[PDB]
Amino acid sequence: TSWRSEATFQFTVERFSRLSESVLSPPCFVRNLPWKIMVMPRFHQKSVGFFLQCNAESDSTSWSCHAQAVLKIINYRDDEKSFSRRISHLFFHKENDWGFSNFMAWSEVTDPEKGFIDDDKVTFEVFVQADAPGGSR
Repeated sequence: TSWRSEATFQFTVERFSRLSESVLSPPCFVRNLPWKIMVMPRFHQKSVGFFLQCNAESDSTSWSCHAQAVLKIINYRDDEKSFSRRISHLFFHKENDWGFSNFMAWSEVTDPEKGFIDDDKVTFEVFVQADAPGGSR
């Protein structure tokens, strides 16, 4: 099941408005690699840093995964309004994570009227598709 080429997994960050540091989600396996969502506030204009991390703990320096993904902050009210952005990147030991330091504006995601924050909880979602070595077929 960890050999799959794609997957969609979520990560909820509680007490979000108080977040003053980086938090990391448990791994989700795709192409036998552990993928994670990394979140953190970035700096008077504050923004949400949202990144996709792949196999960062590995000592190995010969692994690589070409992947495209949809980094999305879910909107509890109107899904049509779920905020998402796409990435494409070659993950490997020197660049094991990719995303947006200015994914979205802190004031907007933490606005109780915008639909992204509920009971101070914000949910992140990532749909990732990764390649893998194989024959030409």
